[PDB]
Amino acid sequence: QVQLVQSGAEVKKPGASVRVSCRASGYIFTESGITWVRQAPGQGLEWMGWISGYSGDTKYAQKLQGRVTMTKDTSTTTAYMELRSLRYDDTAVYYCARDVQYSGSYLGAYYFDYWSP
Amino acid sequence: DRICTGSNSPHVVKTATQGEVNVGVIPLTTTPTKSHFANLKGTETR
Amino acid sequence: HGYTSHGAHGVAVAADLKSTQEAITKNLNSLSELEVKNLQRLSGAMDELHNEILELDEKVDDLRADTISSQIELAVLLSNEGIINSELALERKLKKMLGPSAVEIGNGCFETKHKCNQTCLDRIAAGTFDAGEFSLPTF
Amino acid sequence: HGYTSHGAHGVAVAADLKSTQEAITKNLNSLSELEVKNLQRLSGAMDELHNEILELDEKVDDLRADTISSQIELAVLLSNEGIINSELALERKLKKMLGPSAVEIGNGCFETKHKCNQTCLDRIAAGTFDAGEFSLPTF
Amino acid sequence: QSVLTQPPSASGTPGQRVTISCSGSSSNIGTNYVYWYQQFPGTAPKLLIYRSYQRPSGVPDRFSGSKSGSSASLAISGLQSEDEADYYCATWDDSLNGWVFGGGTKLTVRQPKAAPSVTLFPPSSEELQANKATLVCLISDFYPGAVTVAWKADSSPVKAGVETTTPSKQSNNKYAASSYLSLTPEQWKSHRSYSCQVTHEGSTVEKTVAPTEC
Repeated sequence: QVQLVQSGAEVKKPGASVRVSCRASGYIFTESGITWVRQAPGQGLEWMGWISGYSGDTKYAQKLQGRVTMTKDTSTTTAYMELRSLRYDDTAVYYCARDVQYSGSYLGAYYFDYWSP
Repeated sequence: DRICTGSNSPHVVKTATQGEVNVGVIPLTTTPTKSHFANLKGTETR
Repeated sequence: HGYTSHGAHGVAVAADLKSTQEAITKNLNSLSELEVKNLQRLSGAMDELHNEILELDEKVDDLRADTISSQIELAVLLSNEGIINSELALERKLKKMLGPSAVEIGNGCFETKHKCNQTCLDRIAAGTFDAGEFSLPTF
Repeated sequence: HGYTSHGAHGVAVAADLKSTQEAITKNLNSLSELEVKNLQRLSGAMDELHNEILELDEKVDDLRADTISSQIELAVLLSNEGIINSELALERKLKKMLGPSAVEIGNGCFETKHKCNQTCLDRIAAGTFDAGEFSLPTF
Repeated sequence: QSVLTQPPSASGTPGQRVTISCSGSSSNIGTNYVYWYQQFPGTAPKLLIYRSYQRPSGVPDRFSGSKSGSSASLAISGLQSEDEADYYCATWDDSLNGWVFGGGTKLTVRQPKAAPSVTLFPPSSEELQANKATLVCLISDFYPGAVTVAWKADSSPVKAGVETTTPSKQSNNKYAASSYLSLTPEQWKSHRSYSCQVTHEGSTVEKTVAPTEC
């Protein structure tokens, strides 16, 4: 069973940073990727970026380059998203999702599947 | 008594000798769409 | 494509199957059997090291696609020219079975000395028309 | 291009404007709208260092110019073929307004049963000629 | 301001076929695959349609994907109560070098459609003495529960200092929501009038206050 489990809820002062964790289960992590999408309360979905579980290659949304970093750890099959310099606009739910693409340029020819809670 | 030989022509085609003419037409073209990669039919794919 | 009859007998209409059968698909198959070499990345390239070589690769690819495109466009243009210019032979087949019992109007029409009804016209469409029945000079 | 009248009324001459209007310029525009990529020095080249790459550049340039030239020559050749072969339609337009009151000579000429003066000929040039005036069978 | 344009609301009586449109451009829907996600309140979105036309396993043939040029569409036939949710379209956008989402359409299938009541409060004298000013626009009795709110200073739009709540199911299964426009007394005094306009089912109900009147 394809599982994604994230770290607990966080609360932060403006200007600090958050690291959110995403542990993977039930599929071959090293042949998939993770995207992150966030949702401001009562609003729409904003794509943040993707990272390969095969190579650690990343591609971030233009609005978040600079502020965001994604890393991943094959051993623990876990991905992390770091968001720096938090403002009030960063209040949101952070989803991770299994992304089918794991190498080549990330160009949206693939898609993301299952979303974490 | 007279005996003779015997339409709407919205489609246009290109021709080297007659220039651009009104005609129906059989299109020879397609603009494909971006999809994910796959296994090449006849062949190993690494 | 077909032939039409006029007169006080009404207006008769018939079709010719050989013309229709002859009528483009073969032409298309001919266009569709064109085959051309692949154009992939060259194997000793190396993006970091040899860019210049690589730029030239790009050049040769682009140039190929262009040329081959022009060639194709030509083949098509010619083909269409043929298809449209060919559209006058039925006239000659009709003239064949008359005799000089009718005059060439040039309108793609003839004036026959007798009258022709539907059953009479189907026999010309089938090519079985020879008139000694309406007795007039035979070819 | 035009039509001529003979007889004891002298020799009449008239011109056809649609033929002339139809008559090459469009063809030329079609030839003139051809567009092709630029062929400049490649930017990582370096005359001193990489000559071999450079020699190959030269090669690709020359090859391009040649091919594209051949293509053009073809387009022109075809075009000229059309222009010259097209030069016989006026004949068919004239045959249209007669009736079988004249015979096809094949010389591009007909023999009319009546006489035709200048005013009579301008009316055929204008396409307004239909003769019940000289009363003979009408198409 | 979403790159893909989705109507905020779509509806139909049970059993009917409703459609949800999604309007983009050449860089996104025109050249790329469309994806559809369905979200029930307080849950993860779920993949409903993929590569414009496909159905994941579990997704009934009741759901159908369509695409033409730079616009895609989701069709839900045989409409049922459990299809009440939010539906999001997504495609890659080659111009912005990232995924893009539509604003999301709320699908409502059990009550007659009702227009919203709107009442607009100017700031109190009490609040202005504390050097603050808030315009209060209260929206109630509308169904289904989807509205958009716009504000006006005289007749020109204002986007700064606006806070609208998500709508809330109320005492009679109708819906209500609120919106606030925070101002300095300076701003409040400088305009002839202020407006709160509430769009609901392609129909706008407007209310106006003037600083000078009581």
